[PDB]
Amino acid sequence: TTRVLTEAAVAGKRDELRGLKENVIVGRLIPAGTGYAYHQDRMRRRAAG
Amino acid sequence: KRVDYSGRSVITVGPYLRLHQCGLPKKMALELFKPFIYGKLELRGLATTIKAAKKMVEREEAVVWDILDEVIREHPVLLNRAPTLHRLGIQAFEPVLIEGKAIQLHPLVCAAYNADFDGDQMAVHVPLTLEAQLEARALMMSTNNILSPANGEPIIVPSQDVVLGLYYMTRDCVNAKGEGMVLTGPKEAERLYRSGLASLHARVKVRITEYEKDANGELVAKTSLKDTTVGRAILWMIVPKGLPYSIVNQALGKKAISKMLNTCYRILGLKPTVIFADQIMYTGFAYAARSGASVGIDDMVIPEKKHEIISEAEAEVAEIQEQFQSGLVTAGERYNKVIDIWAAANDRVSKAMMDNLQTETVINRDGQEEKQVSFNSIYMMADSGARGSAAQIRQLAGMRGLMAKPDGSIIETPITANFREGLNVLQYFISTHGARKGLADTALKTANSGYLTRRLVDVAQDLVVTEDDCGTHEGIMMTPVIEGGDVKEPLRDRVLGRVTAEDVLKPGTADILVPRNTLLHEQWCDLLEENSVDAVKVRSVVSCDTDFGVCAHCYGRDLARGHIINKGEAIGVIAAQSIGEPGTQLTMR
Amino acid sequence: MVYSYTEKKRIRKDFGKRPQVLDVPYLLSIQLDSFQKFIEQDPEGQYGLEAAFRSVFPIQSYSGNSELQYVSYRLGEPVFDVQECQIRGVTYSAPLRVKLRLVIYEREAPEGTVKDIKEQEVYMGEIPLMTDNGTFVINGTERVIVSQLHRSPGVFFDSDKGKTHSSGKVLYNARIIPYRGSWLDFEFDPKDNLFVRIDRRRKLPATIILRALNYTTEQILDLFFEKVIFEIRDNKLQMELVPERLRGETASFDIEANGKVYVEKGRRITARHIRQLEKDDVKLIEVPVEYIAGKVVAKDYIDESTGELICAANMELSLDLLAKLSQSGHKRIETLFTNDLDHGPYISETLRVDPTNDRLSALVEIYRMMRPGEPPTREAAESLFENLFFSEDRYDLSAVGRMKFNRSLLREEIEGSGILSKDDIIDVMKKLIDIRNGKGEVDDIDHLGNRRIRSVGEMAENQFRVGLVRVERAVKERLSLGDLDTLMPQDMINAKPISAAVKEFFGSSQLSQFMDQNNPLSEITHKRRISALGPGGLTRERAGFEVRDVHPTHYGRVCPIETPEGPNIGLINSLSVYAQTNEYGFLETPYRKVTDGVVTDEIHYLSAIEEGNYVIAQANSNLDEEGHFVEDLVTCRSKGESSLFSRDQVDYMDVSTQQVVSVGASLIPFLEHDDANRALMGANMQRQAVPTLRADKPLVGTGMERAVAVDSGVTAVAKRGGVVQYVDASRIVIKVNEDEMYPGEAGIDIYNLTKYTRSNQNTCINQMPCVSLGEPVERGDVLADGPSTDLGELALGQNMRVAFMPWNGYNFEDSILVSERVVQEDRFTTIHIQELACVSRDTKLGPEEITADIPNVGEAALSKLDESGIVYIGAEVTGGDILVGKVTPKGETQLTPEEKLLRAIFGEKASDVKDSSLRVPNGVSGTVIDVQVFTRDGVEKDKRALEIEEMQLKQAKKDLSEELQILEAGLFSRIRAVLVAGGVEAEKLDKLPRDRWLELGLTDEEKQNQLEQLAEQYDELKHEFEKKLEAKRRKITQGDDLAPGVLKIVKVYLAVKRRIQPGDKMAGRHGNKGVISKINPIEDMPYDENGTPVDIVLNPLGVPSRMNIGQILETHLGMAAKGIGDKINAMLKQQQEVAKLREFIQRAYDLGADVRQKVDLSTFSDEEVMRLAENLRKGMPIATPVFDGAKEAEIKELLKLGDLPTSGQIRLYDGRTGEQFERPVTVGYMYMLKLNHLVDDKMHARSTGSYSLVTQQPLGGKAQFGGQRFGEMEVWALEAYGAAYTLQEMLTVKSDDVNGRTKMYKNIVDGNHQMEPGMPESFNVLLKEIRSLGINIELED
Amino acid sequence: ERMGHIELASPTAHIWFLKSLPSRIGLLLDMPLRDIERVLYFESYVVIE
Repeated sequence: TTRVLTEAAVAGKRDELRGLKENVIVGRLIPAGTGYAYHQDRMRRRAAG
Repeated sequence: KRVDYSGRSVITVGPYLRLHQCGLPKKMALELFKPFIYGKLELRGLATTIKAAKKMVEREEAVVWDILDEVIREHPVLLNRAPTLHRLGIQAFEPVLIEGKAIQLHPLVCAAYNADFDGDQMAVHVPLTLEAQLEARALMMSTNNILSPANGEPIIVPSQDVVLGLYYMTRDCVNAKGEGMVLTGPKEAERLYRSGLASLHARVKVRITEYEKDANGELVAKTSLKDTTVGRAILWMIVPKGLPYSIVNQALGKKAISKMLNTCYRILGLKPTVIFADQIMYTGFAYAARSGASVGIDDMVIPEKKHEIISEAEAEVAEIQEQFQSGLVTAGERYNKVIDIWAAANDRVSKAMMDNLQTETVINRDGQEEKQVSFNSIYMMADSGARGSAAQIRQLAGMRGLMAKPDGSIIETPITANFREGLNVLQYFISTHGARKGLADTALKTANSGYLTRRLVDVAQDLVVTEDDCGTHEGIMMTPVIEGGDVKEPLRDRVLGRVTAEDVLKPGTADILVPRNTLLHEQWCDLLEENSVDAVKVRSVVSCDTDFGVCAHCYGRDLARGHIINKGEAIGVIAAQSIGEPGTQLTMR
Repeated sequence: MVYSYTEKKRIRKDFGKRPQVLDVPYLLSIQLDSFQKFIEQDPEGQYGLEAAFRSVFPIQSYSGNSELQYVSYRLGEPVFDVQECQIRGVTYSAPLRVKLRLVIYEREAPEGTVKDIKEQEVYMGEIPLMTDNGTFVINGTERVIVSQLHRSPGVFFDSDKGKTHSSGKVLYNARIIPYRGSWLDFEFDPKDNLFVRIDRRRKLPATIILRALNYTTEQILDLFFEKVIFEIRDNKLQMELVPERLRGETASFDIEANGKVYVEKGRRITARHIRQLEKDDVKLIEVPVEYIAGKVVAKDYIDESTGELICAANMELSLDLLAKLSQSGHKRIETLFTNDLDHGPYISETLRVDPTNDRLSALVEIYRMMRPGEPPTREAAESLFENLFFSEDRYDLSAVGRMKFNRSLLREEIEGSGILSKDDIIDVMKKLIDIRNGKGEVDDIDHLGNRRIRSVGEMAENQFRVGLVRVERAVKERLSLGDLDTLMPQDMINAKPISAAVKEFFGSSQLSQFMDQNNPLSEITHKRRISALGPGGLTRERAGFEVRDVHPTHYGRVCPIETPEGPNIGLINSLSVYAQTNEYGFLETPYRKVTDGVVTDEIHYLSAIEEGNYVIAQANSNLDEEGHFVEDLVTCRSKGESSLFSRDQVDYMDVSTQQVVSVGASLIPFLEHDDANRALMGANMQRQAVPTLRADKPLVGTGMERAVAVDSGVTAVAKRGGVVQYVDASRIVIKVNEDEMYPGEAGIDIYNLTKYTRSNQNTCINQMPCVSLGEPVERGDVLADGPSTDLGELALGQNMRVAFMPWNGYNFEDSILVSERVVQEDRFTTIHIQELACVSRDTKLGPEEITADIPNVGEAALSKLDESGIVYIGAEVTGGDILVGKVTPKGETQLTPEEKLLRAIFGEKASDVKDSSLRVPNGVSGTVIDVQVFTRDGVEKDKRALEIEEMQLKQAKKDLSEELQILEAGLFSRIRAVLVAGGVEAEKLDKLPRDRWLELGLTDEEKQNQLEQLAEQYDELKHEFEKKLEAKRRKITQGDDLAPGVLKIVKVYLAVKRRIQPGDKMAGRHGNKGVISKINPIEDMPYDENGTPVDIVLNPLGVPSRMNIGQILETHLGMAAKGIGDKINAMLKQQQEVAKLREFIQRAYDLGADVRQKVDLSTFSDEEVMRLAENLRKGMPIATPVFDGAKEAEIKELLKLGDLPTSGQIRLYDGRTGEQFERPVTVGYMYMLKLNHLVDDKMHARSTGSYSLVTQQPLGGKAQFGGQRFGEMEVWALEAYGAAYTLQEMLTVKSDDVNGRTKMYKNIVDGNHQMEPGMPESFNVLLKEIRSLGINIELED
Repeated sequence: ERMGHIELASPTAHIWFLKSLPSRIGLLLDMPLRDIERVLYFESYVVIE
């Protein structure tokens, strides 16, 4: 963890919460199974705003 | 993070309580669904205040039990094994109240949950939202999860008492009471329960009304008078209409019942095969309990020529030690051919064993010499496969064999005994090395398997289905594995759950067998096998050009369904877990 | 002939074919021997505490002319007793005192002592004294420290090669491990270079350490290497070649042998040529110059004229070098051999590697290692190097280490110094280079001749030495400062450090652990366990695969069966039955000396090294009457290769077949008929057995259970008794006969039993007496019966009627059916003891007292409370009922008219106190046994504390009154017997003592003086009684000492009876375990032809796959025994005559082959046989040896006598439909055991409880109504299902989402069933802790 | 939810950087690890300009 954190802070990267573990840790619907449609709708509405 | 509605229940056998059910002890109840009890009490006008509801719940009145029963009656519940490896370690069931304190688990799902009815703790979970109940009902029920997500073979593999009893009642000594009787098929049980004939009766003629779906989408009746035994006759009333009578007319081993369930699933469907398995297992419990199937010291038989074989082996050992003393033979050759002679003696002992335990028994008859399969218990279950194997039985009647391995070597003199005639001190002292090595291997390799599976899940989690077709002709080449002495696996299932490309061609020039995008559901395999094709072009996961996940047009199904995989299903989670699940590998080379 | 009165009531028949020769030893000798010898006053200081003083005791000031000496030590008598400590809670111990001596000497006088201060001793700590059973009562509880298996000190030459080399080359290193200090290592490199390593740190060159030991290069070359003369004079270049010394090299050219050429040029060397060269005398022979270039000079040579450094040591000779060196220096130059075939330098290659040559330069390199900075100054390096290894008071490994040192180098002497020497290390490298070149075999880590065992005595000694060496420094510094004083030696001698160190060692250490009380067999084996983890050996259960193996040398030393199957497998072990400890650290096993065929009865204990030399016969060998052998070839072992041997080749034989087995697994009958794994699990779950209310003796046993019962010290035995007078359920008095009575005593012994006493596993230990009234008692016989003991026999379980039958799927794999009869018969019912305690904790607001004035509570809750607050003895309780009423004072307030009015109206509370009473935890129901309260001195409230004081006081006076009463009776009888024939009849004395008729003996006042003496003795006895009773009384109510914060402690003991129900973990004895799944009613069960139903339905499908023939054998033998018992019961209930019953009993006791010679009608009386039969009316007791048991023909022969079928198959009917079962069933009687793995502890649910402050999660593992923990494999499987909304519920509804749990609860109670995720609080926790460091992190929009 | 802060006027380095496998300060100043770790403890006295 520590080296990854240092590298991210050095580079200044953003996650966008695309991995399943991201939705797990934040605690939202993962883009798989039943929540796939909701994730797709969220991605679609993100295009317009 | 800790779980709220959960914890530490014990496992018991559910002979009753069919698959879509489970037994939740009542003392565990009334707590998990206490908010539901409060809601029902307020809705029914039984508690104007929450404190009244709390006091009456704490006092445990009969009306409280009635409300519990009314609310739990439509509320499925989910169960989990604490050490879990694959998807079937977690399944959902319908709770049933039983006055005890250990949850009743069905015998069949025991294989998936990998339990053993020893000291174990189950994790119980309640989904509360309507959607979560629905998600449990639609995907995590056992009735739907008949097949493996790993290979395709059915996880539900009935065994033990059920297979032993079924194999027993589909038998005949030579001819039981009332051999020549003829009846229609329902009367077989009518006369079996009361008097007149035994289930071991053979040469019985019955009129069987078979039903076959020859035409498209409908079955036609067919009647026949084939000769059949009693157990098959009474088992025919339990088999549904679709299946023929040939499958139920056999010694009916574990593979027989396995392929029977496979036929019922593929031909009839989900619910027919589920109810078929349910009723089969009920028959298994009933007939095993009716059969008896006792065991004893004399049930096993020690072959007599074992002493003669041992004497000849000892004479050979005396000869070889004399030869070594003569100086003609070196030491390594001496050990090696001592091992060879002892292995030959072991093989001969095992052969005399199986001969004394095989279909070698005389029954009274006009010819007075009728050698039919004996009814010894150990050989019975070995043929059936209920529990144990002929390899294990070899250690019970004949000799153990060598069983000599301190670290890597093999000791000269093997162990010559069985658990009936006793065993010596030094030999038992030696024999523990393999046992302790296996124990150490298991205890030190479960952790390695767990870490391997963790690594696999972490590395293959981002995979998901998000696109339909890749529109690419690139694919992997699939051919039968032709190496070693013979073929290890023919081109039968490597393309079963796969989709062919446009590169499939007939052996004849300017001839085609199937168009580009076609799924080999169940019959194209036979067509391509008839053409003796060796090379098949099938798009793989890497072959598909999508730049994101894997499209469904290159993966097939490989699931307990009958249709192509749908969008949103996470193959990567489906993958990376089946591979390391069989953590029964070997360590220390 | 065997009398055996205490078990003459019931004699257990045996089929031991072999004759026993040696009795089982005390079986607890190891755990007691070290402790008893540690506190043993020895005339010579070798081990124990005397050796602990004499090591570093003499204190000498820094030229202060002052010394400290001691005479001897004595151990103070313990303040309390075992049961007193167990009642109170103090650690049982004994104070230490030793006489000191300060001697001060004046200056200007050589050792001129002027004064001594040896007049008073000082106390330094208390040594925790042992009990009779090798236990300790530290902190009130019974405490045991396990003996450790570790690596014996010495030098061990291992390979450490193979795949770990990663170069395809074998390695040969050497390590020396002293008992204390630093470890010295000698590794080997693939470049054929040696390296020196200390403390597993960075490597060093091989020879620099040798240079550090004042060694020059020429000495090194001369000692390690052999120097040939190499005499080349007048350019002859003639070599002295010894074919016997060096050979095996092909000659190149120009080779002769004393004139005529023997080996031709370019010809391969042959043995004939070597023999011819050795036969004739060979002088110096000329050789080509080519042999000089590759050859290296041995010593440094200098020219005769000048002394340049030409031809330096360890330098190859050159062609241009040769001419000028021969011209100037000399003609003969010492050189080497360098035979790569059978030798290898491995040092000359390393000599040039060394950057330092001088001793001073080499001295600082090691210092540069262990100190990176602070370079030395020619004083620190030398002294530190002297201190590291060659110092006396810092290395002091052992004498056993020196033993192994000399044994590994083939030395005859056994006595030496703990320090090392140069010859030792040079011989070490010599042996290393010989082994690498090839001279012997490597050592074995797993061999037992290399590992030893440390008991608790030596650990106590080492801990005491460490604690004393610290106080020695303080004593020294205080003696050096202000030495001009005559004060008593308490200057710096503090008992606090030693006491704290010893308490920490005993209390909290990895070896010491709580002792299992659950079974007497687990009791005896837990003190026999041997571990490798701890201070030494292996630091963890990881890092090893072959260390935990069973070596072939574990034959009679450790049992290869008893070991846990968990991650700690292969490291936790247990000694054998006859295995003892060697003199130093090792294990010894007895064999029998076989001389010229015959077998002598003498006993000899041999070790792992001693057993590997001679020939030992196998126990399963027949013997002749004179001790000869029947067959010529006997299977025997010599060096780990068992094979046949003649009767003239064997030297030893085993004692019994029990030698390999422990005590844990010796009790399983027919052990040879079960697999290994099942033997392991049977032994392991046996310890988890639990005694029940009515202990039931085992029908089929092995006989060692009797010895285990009589050696665990759990029951009550009689010591020097002759006959019993009074018997009570809790107290037994024995009247010793005058034969075993010595003068000066009353002649009685009292034994107070153990009634419902809490055990470590919260079980119950209850002792049940054996004799009834007026029974003649011998010595060494049992009187009470402790847990799972019957008539002095380990009886752990009940014998249940069991059948091998599938029953409608109630026995699918491992599920077991139980009878309603068994639960109705209250079999297996278990009783447990739970405990509660409470304190006061005086605060600044005021002390807290117990007076039962709880506000805001109903009278019904207080309706059972007594005035002081505790509950009456014998009550029952369920739920959260109040037990002890405690309140907390509150701070005073101002006038405050509100509660001023409230007090004026209500009063007596004034909100002064808060309800802080002790209540029962929820989900707990039971009944109380007894209460207990302790109050510190200075507080004498004692509202209801006096009842226990007076109860124990009356108990004390009662049980002390008997001896004084009987002494008074004896003296009064003497008085009556001395006045006879003196004109006074016994009527006067009987009516009244009358002061012994006014003591009017007369008879010239001599008899008068005699009666005066008797009256004086009576008065002295009265005085002794009064002083004894007052001493006991002051001991009783003296008061206790508690923590400063606490005021008083109240402890309450509760009892719960626990029955059988499905879900319980029942287990057998042959590796078969089962969960109960149904309590079937009696009617439904299978019933025999006589209507007797079966008790337990067992699944017969587990027979072939687990190899458990022992189970069926025990069931058939149970049929034999139960049939015999039923026949005897019918024989007795008919009220038949004695003679035929006796004849039948004799015919039963002598059935079978030749085992034992016992016959009734010659010893047993006409009344003994009645009770003997009445005892064995419910079954025939049988005992079978471990690997010398019965035969199948024997069992079948037994079955016919009780009218049983030989096959064991019996027809059964259905208790539900009554149809006769085909396939006749083998039913039987098995010895089942109940385990603490009970469902009444496992159940746990939660709907809404308490969460943590940290990350806001619930507590967890049933700690105050907790919950279970969800797994990551589980979320993986859920994703395999893809129920994303289910995971959202999983992460929000029931998670740390504080704003979601309330809303979901409302949605449920309103029936909404709607969820909004929000955000877990643990994510905010993660964000806050990340922002705690120099890293920004935030979430965009 | 509320944080606290310490002034710490004396400059302090962060041990996460420059102490992992890559040295952020080492690769920024092109200096070896040994030199920087030595100078951080007031016993090297590096020249600035």
